[PDB]
Amino acid sequence: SDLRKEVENHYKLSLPEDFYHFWKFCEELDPEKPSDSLSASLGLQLVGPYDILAGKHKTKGLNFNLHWRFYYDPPEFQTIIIGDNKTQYHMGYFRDSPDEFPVYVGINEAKKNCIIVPNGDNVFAAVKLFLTKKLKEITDKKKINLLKNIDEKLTEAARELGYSLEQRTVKMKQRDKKVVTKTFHGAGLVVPVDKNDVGYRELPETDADLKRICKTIVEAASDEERLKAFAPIQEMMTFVQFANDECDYGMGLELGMDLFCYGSHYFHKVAGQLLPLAYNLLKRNLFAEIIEEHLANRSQENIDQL
Amino acid sequence: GKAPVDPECTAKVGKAHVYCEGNDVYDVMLNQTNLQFNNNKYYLIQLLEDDAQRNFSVWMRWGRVGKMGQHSLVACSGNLNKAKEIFQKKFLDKTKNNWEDREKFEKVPGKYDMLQMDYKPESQLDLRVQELIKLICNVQAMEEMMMEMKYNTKKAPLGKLTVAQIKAGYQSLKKIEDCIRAGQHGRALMEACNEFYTRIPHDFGLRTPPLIRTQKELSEKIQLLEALGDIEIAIKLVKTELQSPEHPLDQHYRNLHCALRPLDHESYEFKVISQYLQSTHAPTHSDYTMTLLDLFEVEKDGEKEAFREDLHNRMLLWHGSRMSNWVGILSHGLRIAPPEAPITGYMFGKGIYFADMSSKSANYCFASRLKNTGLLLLSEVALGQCNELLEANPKAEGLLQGKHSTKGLGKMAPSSAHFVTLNGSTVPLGPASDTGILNPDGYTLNYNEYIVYNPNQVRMRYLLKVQFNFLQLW
Amino acid sequence: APVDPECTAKVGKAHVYCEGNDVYDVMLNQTNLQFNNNKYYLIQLLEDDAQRNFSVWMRWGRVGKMGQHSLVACSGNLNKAKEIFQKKFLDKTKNNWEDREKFEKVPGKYDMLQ
DNA sequence: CTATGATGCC
DNA sequence: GGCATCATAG
DNA sequence: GCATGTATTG
DNA sequence: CAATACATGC
Repeated sequence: SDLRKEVENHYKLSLPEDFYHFWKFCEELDPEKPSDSLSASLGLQLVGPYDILAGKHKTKGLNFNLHWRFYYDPPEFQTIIIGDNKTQYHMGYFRDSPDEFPVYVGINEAKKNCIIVPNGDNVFAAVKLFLTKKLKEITDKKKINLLKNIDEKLTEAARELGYSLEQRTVKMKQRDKKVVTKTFHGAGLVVPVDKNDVGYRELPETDADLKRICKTIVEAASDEERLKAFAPIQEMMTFVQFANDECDYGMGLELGMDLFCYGSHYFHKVAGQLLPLAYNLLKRNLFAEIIEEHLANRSQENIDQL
Repeated sequence: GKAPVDPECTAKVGKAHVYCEGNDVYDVMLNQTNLQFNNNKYYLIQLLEDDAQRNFSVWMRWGRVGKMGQHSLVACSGNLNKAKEIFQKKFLDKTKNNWEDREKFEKVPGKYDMLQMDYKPESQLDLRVQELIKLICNVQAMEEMMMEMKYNTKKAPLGKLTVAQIKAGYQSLKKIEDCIRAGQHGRALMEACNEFYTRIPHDFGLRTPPLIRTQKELSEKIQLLEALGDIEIAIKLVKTELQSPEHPLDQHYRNLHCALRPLDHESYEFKVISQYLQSTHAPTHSDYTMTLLDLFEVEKDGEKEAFREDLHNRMLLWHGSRMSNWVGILSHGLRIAPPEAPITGYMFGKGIYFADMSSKSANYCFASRLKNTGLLLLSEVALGQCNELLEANPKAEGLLQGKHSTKGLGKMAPSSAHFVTLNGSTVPLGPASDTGILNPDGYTLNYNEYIVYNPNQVRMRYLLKVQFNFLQLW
Repeated sequence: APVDPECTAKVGKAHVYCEGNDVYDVMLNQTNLQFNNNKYYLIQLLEDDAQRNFSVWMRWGRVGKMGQHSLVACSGNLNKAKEIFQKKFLDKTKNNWEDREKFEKVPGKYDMLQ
């Protein structure tokens, strides 16, 4: 516990206990380099707060909101494991608010798409799912025994700690009932909703039509053509103002997120006007900080120890 | 009124006219929808006789509303009798109603329903009012906005509507409100939704038309219908006039029937209004600024006698709207929502809505980067005793019991300590500050707003010409 | 390969365009007793005398009966008319118009009248 | 949807 | 006979 | 990224 | 049939 508080003080976020227990698990597997204990076997790397666990942050300006923050990792998303650097495959805890625990572990390929795929509710589940999926992907049999042994250790540790190993747990299916919309990232929004349905309202445009709007705007051949084409974004932003004035904050939360998912620099400012404010209105100030810093410095290489 | 021919009939748009006989104009649009079986289709029919040569034709065109479709042109070489017969027969087949007595129309289930359509210069005026009128009286811009109301935002794909068609739409929204009020999502709700989507043409692409299930969609539909009515009144008002005007806008100005006088920038009134504009820019609407370019004095006939001067608590409050519809207000003043409109769309009831924070009302102007000119109107409103509301309750109007207006208690708002006076009316200067109203049970309204019910309690006083200045975009 | 008299909206006042092999007038038939398909489709390009002002006629239905028809006007340019004609022929037959000579009846697509 | 055609109804 | 619920075909 | 097989509606 | 769109593999 004595090495936990410095970790969580650095991130301004609380980390669940499975994170630290998995640290101890990997330490027992390989005391010399626990973070990379699965790197020789799986090609995966423990990073982020594990970097603090490894003491590798002691080489040093250190901005942890960007540490391994991939191009499409939403502020809700805290990268914890890296895989293929060609596709920027990675796994991370997903937190809807800075005061809550992660709801599950998601995976994304930042060079492939913006979709975050649920991968269990804890890192044991995430690594087991990746391991099992690769076991069939691996075109060999001799080089599998090591994976069987490490997987055996994974299963026994999860059983001893009382963790379910399902890809989708009970708590995730409960959150999904609280999930109000997928918002191009597929992970769902959690916003306050009172007994009069106050707190959220849907966008004036469908998701497919929103993606079409983004395509037609980003592909405009001149800035004058964009300004003429910009009319639907301006309209949607005015209605977003209307909604926030009536406490339906999540709408302004969602629209910016879609632009965050779209990825074009032409939308960096407008999202910076929508997403931070929405987080401020939602009292998620840390996410406003994260989105400000990421939009100002959204890079394709993000290991702060380089 | 003026009877236009469908332009899509290129072979006959310039050589032919729609047929008319007194009341009966042989032109008709039918709509059908059934979300149970996911039908959403239109059918237009028009009898056209050529202008030059004596030859009649029936034009039919059909498809999904919004998406242009299959058409047919049947020529008759002047066989007007046969052509009229065919017209009436098809009208009956598709509607189960006879065409000639179109007056008594009765839609039947599983058949198309009808709808109703609209088918020596000494220009003496101040130059500033001239610019204002030309800005608001620009017919081109009204046409362009109407075309945008069909091909930009598909709210009225096929065309326009009549006042009475809108009223029937409101009737259907009332039936929807009644249905939804009991939370029953079975068959009657689906039929009521069918009636709504029949009366007001929508385009859903292919995705089954969804059920209207919550209050938010009700209110959005209500605002759409309101915008339809606004466009209708704007085109009615912009009717051009002859008789030696030498500046037709002067007759348009008479149609405003509202004195609008230019104010000097150095006058106390102009400076104070600028102070009020600037001091009350909410901090959470920071994507743009606003500059006061010019300010006009308002004198609307008949309002003076109506003002509730006896009532206390008189303040100057904002009212924003798009550049184009202002022509209607200056001619007719602000109106309460229509009687037939569903009450449950307005979380605190019907009436006239005002803010005291410039940017909150200003959000209703929809100004743009390309089109940077918007207007905000200031009106003196005698609120009298306000009824205090913490949480949404659409039934606020019954709770008045002697009060004259409702106040929705927002988190951020000016405090009366900073209030000043203008011509004996209270001017609520900002900045906004915390008001110590909070809710230990539910949400908290972001900002106050004040609503009045008697139309006689509003007196428009100045019209503000405002440059909305947007900023960097990436 | 006569101009259809049944096209009352166009008979009398124009001459169908062709070019040797490439005859932009044709009637296609498809019979298929398994599915009780028996349908025809005529296509005809017509030129104005005064100006280069063309029209594409399509007519289709169950054999013998006029069924339905469509007039797509191409006063703009005859090349547009060739585009519509040839593209539609490919869509409807899976055979190109330039290669129409080597026709191979694929199932469920039109063949022409020899 | 055109559009004929069909049975079955009145 | 005549019209219409209905087919299905295109 | 390209064209289109297919299902769906007028 | 038109006609539009949505999954459809190389």
